[PDB]
Amino acid sequence: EKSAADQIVDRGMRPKLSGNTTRHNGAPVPSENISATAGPQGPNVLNDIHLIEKLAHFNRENVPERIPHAKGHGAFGELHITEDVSEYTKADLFQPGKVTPLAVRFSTVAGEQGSPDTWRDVHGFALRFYTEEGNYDIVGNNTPTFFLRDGMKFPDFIHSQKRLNKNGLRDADMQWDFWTRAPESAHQVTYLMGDRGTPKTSRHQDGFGSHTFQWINAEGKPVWVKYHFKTRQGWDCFTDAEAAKVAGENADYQREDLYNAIENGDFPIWDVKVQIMPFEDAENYRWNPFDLTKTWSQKDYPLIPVGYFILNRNPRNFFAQIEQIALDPGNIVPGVGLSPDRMLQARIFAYADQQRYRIGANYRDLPVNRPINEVNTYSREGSMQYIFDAEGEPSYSPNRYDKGAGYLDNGTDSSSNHTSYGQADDIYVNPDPHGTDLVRAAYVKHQDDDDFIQPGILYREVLDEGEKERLADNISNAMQGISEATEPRVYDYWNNVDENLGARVKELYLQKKA
Amino acid sequence: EKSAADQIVDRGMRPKLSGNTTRHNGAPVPSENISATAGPQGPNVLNDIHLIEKLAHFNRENVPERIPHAKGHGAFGELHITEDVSEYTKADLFQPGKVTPLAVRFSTVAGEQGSPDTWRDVHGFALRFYTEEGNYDIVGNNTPTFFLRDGMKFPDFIHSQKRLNKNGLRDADMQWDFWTRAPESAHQVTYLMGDRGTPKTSRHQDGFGSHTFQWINAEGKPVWVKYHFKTRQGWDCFTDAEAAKVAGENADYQREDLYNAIENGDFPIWDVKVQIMPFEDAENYRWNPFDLTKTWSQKDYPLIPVGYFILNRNPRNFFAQIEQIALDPGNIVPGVGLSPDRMLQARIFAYADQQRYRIGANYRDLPVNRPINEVNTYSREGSMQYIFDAEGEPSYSPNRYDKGAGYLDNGTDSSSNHTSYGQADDIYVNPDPHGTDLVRAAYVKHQDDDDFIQPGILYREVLDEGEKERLADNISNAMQGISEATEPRVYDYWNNVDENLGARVKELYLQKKA
Amino acid sequence: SEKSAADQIVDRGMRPKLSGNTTRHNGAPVPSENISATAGPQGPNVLNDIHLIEKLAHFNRENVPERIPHAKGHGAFGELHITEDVSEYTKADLFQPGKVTPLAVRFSTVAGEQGSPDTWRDVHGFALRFYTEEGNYDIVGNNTPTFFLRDGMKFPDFIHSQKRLNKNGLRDADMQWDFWTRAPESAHQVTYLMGDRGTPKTSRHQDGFGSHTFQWINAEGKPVWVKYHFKTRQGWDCFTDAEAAKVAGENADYQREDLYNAIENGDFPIWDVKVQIMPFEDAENYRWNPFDLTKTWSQKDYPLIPVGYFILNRNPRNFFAQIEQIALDPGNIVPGVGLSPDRMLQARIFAYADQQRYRIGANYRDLPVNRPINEVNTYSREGSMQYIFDAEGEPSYSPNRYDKGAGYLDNGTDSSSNHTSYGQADDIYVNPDPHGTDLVRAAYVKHQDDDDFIQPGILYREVLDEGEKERLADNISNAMQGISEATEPRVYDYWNNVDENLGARVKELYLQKKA
Ligand SMILES: NC(=O)C1=CN([C@@H]2O[C@H](COP(=O)(O)OP(=O)(O)OC[C@H]3O[C@@H](n4cnc5c(N)ncnc54)[C@H](OP(=O)(O)O)[C@@H]3O)[C@@H](O)[C@H]2O)C=CC1
Ligand SMILES: NC(=O)C1=CN([C@@H]2O[C@H](COP(=O)(O)OP(=O)(O)OC[C@H]3O[C@@H](n4cnc5c(N)ncnc54)[C@H](OP(=O)(O)O)[C@@H]3O)[C@@H](O)[C@H]2O)C=CC1
Ligand SMILES: NC(=O)C1=CN([C@@H]2O[C@H](COP(=O)(O)OP(=O)(O)OC[C@H]3O[C@@H](n4cnc5c(N)ncnc54)[C@H](OP(=O)(O)O)[C@@H]3O)[C@@H](O)[C@H]2O)C=CC1
Ligand code: HEM
Ligand code: HEM
Ligand code: HEM
Ligand SMILES: [Cl-]
Ligand SMILES: [Cl-]
Repeated sequence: EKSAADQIVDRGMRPKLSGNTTRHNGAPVPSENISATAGPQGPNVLNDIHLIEKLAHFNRENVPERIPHAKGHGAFGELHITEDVSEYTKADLFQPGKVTPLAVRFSTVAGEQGSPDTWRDVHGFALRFYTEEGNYDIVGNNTPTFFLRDGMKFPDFIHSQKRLNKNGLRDADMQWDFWTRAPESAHQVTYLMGDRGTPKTSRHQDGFGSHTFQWINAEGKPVWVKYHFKTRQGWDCFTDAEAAKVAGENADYQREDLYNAIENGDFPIWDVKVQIMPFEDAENYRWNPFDLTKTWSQKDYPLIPVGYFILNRNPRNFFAQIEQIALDPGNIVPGVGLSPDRMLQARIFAYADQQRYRIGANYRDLPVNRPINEVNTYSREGSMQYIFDAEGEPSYSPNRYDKGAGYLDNGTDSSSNHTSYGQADDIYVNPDPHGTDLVRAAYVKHQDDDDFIQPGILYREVLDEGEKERLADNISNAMQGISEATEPRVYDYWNNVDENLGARVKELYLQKKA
Repeated sequence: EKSAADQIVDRGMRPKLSGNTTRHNGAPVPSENISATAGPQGPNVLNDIHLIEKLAHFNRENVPERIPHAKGHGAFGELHITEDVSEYTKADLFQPGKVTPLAVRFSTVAGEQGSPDTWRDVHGFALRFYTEEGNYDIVGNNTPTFFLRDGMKFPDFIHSQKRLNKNGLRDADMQWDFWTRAPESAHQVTYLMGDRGTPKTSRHQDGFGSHTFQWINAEGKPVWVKYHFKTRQGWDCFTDAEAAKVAGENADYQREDLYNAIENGDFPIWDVKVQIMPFEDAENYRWNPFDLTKTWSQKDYPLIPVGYFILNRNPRNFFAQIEQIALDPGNIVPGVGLSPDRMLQARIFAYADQQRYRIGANYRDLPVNRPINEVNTYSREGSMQYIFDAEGEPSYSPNRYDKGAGYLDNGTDSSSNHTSYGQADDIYVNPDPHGTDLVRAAYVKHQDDDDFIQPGILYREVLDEGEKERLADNISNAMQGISEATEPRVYDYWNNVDENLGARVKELYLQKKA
Repeated sequence: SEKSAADQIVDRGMRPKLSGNTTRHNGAPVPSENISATAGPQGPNVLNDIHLIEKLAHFNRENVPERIPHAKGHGAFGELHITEDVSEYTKADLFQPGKVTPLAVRFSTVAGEQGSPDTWRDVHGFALRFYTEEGNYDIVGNNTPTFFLRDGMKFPDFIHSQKRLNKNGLRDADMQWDFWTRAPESAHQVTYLMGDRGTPKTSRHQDGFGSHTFQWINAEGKPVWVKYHFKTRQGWDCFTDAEAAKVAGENADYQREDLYNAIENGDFPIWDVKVQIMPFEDAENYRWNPFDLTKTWSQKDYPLIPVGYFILNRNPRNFFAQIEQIALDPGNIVPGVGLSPDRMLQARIFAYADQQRYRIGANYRDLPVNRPINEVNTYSREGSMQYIFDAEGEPSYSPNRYDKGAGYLDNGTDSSSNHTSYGQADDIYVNPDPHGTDLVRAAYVKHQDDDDFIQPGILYREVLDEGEKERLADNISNAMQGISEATEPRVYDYWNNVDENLGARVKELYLQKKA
């Protein structure tokens, strides 16, 4: 409470009503209890209008769930800026003193809508900031990295984490068959199989933008950034056995936790920080700075504070404001840009594409998805158009009226006669493409770029002995059910991360198997 | 290793393919691994055609799940008739020696896709018989009764069993607030709260049609019937604690069990039996024979054997044949009719209505939904029309061609000139309607009709002391979370079933409270 | 009437002829198609007349979103026959010597909706599918060698300006000309459109063109740039503005009916397939930007080279199922064919399948008319109305330990990590110099004679005969009726910039008719 988000979360909400019910045309309902028949023991009549309306709308309550990240929950709150980063970005929401309303949705990845919150899985950490220059979404995860570096492979990964086509069962052999044949997965798989694969709540986990993004300042100068959201509640994790116990006791443990916390005034807080890499330092970093499977060392690029955000408002209506929210990494704003991360670039297409289907063509007009400023667009019509332009405004640009065109355009013509605008920094200021042809090529290879060195460093230099052993324990548990064919491939995969981890994984797996 | 269902389940299946993949136009795919960029570090190009197609179709994999009964699984098999019931029904599939292909889907009711199979719940038990006179579906449950006697109340019950609007949580206070204020629920709630609320598998439970239906013989003579599907595997139930434990360990426990049992050759079997009430017996029965909340005593109307069915074929593709199956109690055939059960009459509208939305206008044309005989219909067009009529056939009747009209019609005119056909026995031969006006009325009151006698009979005359105790223990567990306002309502509700059950419920409830 | 190579395709999905009585969609017999069930003869209609509700509910769902644009159209099926040897230029299977390939075609107008006249003045779509052994190859062309714009960003602006005002649902001359004069790149196509060819009499009496520059690649990987021309053996034959408007009223489906009748009568329409072929190394030196859709290649510089012909010899069996639901897409390319740096073309490669996913459904590729003759081997799955599914238990992901496979550049067993590179994506196109290394918003590379007006001026001054030149001015001044006073001088200047004599005659005729 009480709360900069109130202007957003109150949108679309009816006043409280009493007395009797009405049909959807507003006329009084005679009964919610008894349907009309032709004689007490006679047949139901076709023209019990309320009955049919009630049943027919009930029949249409469900919509396609997200793929992936179907199971989730969220809240609203406030972003507060506490440091001055104007030398790096001109983005309005990050300027000194700014307070911006936010929405957040937390989620798992693989499971469907009814599935337990505490299955071992990556957790989504997706933020919307309702800024004065548009909705800026940072659609992140509770991990600084991810399983892949090319969006072409994303549907393969997600099918491998979901259900077999023949019987609708999730499958260990399929999961490890994919992971070990796509060894770029090694970094994120090591993270996933550790303690953090099973955080207790949504409040007790960090969030990350994961990808490298770009910040552009008022002079048009760019820097590369990575977002970190550090939990003030601290990381707190279940064991593998505890996470499964909780799954059976309360499939909605984390959903209920976050709701309860906010209701109790126990508002969770994250500190907003960035790693900042100078534009010209990208090519010489020991790892490729645009490879999603590579984190930037915090020794090389320490966390730099920006502000914090707080979750202080539960949704008014879960379906309307959480299920229907359309969080999209393509929702960037002036002062923020993308990068040559191929995963990120695929995502920039993919989210709005699914949302057009899952919600509908006009999903942007729903209360939770509208920005605080008016949208000035030539888009029109489409299913369920609630909002429409002022009477008689033009439908095309360039036109002879006032509605306007792009800020690069003159508003009066098509920019013919060989007009050029130059570098598209609003997308991003690009580094060298390293070629002039359309190609299918590897990422530029940096000195320490391979699939295994980073999880190896995590194991050897970061984890304590308890974490190392639990990791081997979790892995060997997650291997139960794989085929004889897959066993040696998995042994080798873990040996590539680290030989001691590999040995312990194999030892524990064989102990546990019959 | 063959099944009568082989003809059905092979419909729509591709041959095994190898080599390289193709785009959906059939052109070869260059890579499933790397996307095309403008330079190795350049931006992703818009025209990686395969990339966009792969992502866009991935984005559209999900469809609305069923409401209710979202979480389910199934198989295919054979119905075998071993008795002669031709005196009672002319239905082709029920004639002596008939062997009919079948499909079945089992499910829970309240939870979404991915919710655990072993949540306490009713379990769906929905059969399709691919008969020579059309698909006959018996969309039943693992209970002989149900929670309500009027379809007007059905969406209220289902919302109460799903999630609160504000926070997406299922809620004990909500569930009990509804049940106690709709005391007609008492019979089914007593059944649900016992051992049978947690069957171990889909094989270890009976199925029932629940509703009274009608059978009509070759002479047009009607009798009232109830369907019973008696498991040869026998009832086998988890305790409340065991069912929760399984939910956390394997959310798909029953799905996996049925698949494995069939794959292993352990084909589950049910004996098909009916209760048969003479048409003239209906008005005289001690209970209203059309009240879904009332079972017919098996001492008054014993089970009469018809035959058995066996499940001997797993689906080829789970989504295509199970998620997309459209089971519908309105799928009746000659020899079978409905009844003045208002729940049944609402369902006859409701299923196809949801299926037109959930699947699409042309859902009937999907492989699993087509009958074995050709469909002769004047319906046309609609989204995704795969199947169309012979070239140039007429789109309207009556017409000057050969396509035809209804079997009561002459095929050449509109049946004007005050043509009449008489009683619609294909719907059902109706009993006395007990009035001539459109009304909202009670069911005709029979001698022993109330909301509490039958679950009371179950408790006092059927359950053993161990069943009675676990019942109270289950109920008192399910009460955890109710408000103080709701507490005495729940006490009264159980006292009304049996005062000893009620007192034991309260005792355990207070012990556990906190 | 005997047969077509396309018979395999058009018979897919068709029921046998049925008689006797109707059935519900579960297959059970229908009692009546004439009388519904009531509780007593004068009593209320009962809910459980199952057939009544099913019949009404399916009726209620017959309509689907029409195409935007090109809503009004019709088509046929036929055969492509190769009669020359172009193997030196392309390896595309359907273009090899002696090949006979089944085809579909859809013709259309552009702006009007489904009920609108075939003979409103408009571009006509000329959209072909070839069901080749290496996939469906679609050439989604028009009856003009050029088009109104050179950047896809402007396409929705053009199409809204050709459709209806938001306030009142009326089409509007002022809006059309306000857009065209503010987007002068449109001058070439507007000149073509406002001439005789804006009103061809039938679908049979017009040429077709691919319009865009595409690429051909041969068996050795060498590319050439190409433009497709489909030259009508029936000959161009056009209405005057007045005749076309009269026919629009007399028979809104004049062209749909003509094509159906012609094929039923055995008068199978034929087009000769030809290409212009520009050597890859010629591109930078051509007097016009060879990738700018608003620029044609002179046939004096690049003469038509013959490839073969195609013939339409089969009417659809069912119009909705096979024509309304056809999903023609320029992104349906096959080996031996590539794209080009034409920005309109590149936008289209995204746009069509996107609209088809919506207007038909996620699984539109599986409908009979959209399936290729070869089996599709894909990891795509599920989605609404999935009819076809993979063999039992096949994997849903690659790389996998099974045999389903992966891309032809992949090894089928791993993810191509360890810094694997495949090189130039020639299956998209062998690209020319990009002329920059940054993401930019820039003009096309400017060639010697590139502007918005020289080509229609050439058409007017060097190609059109005196009657065509006069009918052009007359047609233009008719289409101008309704423009605002503010719009008048813009249109005067526009036509002046094409040709000062044309502009003078347009203004003269316009003022005479005003008013
Ligand atoms: N650089 C980054 O953006 C991050 C990297 N990592 C992993 O740590 C390795 C070292 O990175 P670097 O920043 O150079 O070294 P640092 O020592 O500076 O950082 C180590 C990071 O690992 C986190 N961590 C601690 N325990 C676990 C665990 N059980 N599972 C997963 N993460 C844990 C730490 O969180 P805390 O400080 O609270 O203990 C800290 O953020 C990398 O290889 C990467 O795999 C992990 C998080 C962020
Ligand atoms: N009449 C019916 O179609 C059914 C009735 N019932 C319940 O039994 C009561 C008496 O019916 P009536 O047929 O006259 O008496 P019966 O004694 O003839 O039948 C009692 C029925 O209850 C079943 N039953 C046994 N234990 C349980 C339990 N733990 N939970 C639910 N059902 C159980 C029996 O199955 P079994 O033979 O395996 O012991 C049997 O089918 C009714 O009030 C009703 O609640 C239950 C199922 C069917
Ligand atoms: N180059 C091309 O791909 C085409 C160009 N044009 C137009 O012709 C101009 C000259 O091109 P170029 O190839 O150098 O000259 P060419 O003399 O070699 O060909 C001129 C083309 O214009 C066609 N034409 C004739 N009358 C009309 C008319 N009423 N409306 C539209 N087109 C007509 C001709 O068709 P026909 O031989 O049957 O008389 C011929 O194809 C261009 O500026 C362009 O506007 C038109 C069609 C194709
Ligand atoms: C190329 C790789 C990826 C693609 C194509 C992709 C695509 C998608 C799509 C289409 C959705 C559903 C969106 C919706 O329907 O509203 C989704 C959900 C989501 N994705 Fe990804 N994703 C990718 C990788 C990632 C990465 C790397 C992250 C984090 C850094 C991420 C985080 C999320 C989150 C948090 C959600 C749920 C958002 C919400 O809570 O509503 N994804 N993804
Ligand atoms: C008026 C009361 C009821 C109404 C309006 C109703 C409506 C529905 C609807 C609309 C569906 C989804 C169907 C689909 O989308 O394919 C459904 C599912 C189902 N219902 Fe009911 N229902 C009612 C009561 C009952 C009763 C009394 C039974 C058992 C006798 C039952 C058994 C089932 C089963 C088994 C399913 C899932 C079928 C499957 O596995 O696909 N329902 N119900
Ligand atoms: C950037 C420019 C353009 C875009 C974005 C575009 C987009 C579209 C779209 C989305 C459709 C609907 C397709 C469907 O729903 O099946 C369509 C129809 C069509 N377009 Fe375009 N178009 C463009 C320019 C052109 C050009 C230059 C041509 C010809 C060379 C063309 C020829 C056609 C034809 C013939 C149809 C109808 C196809 C049929 O008969 O089904 N369009 N266009
Ligand atoms: Cl609908
Ligand atoms: Cl869509």
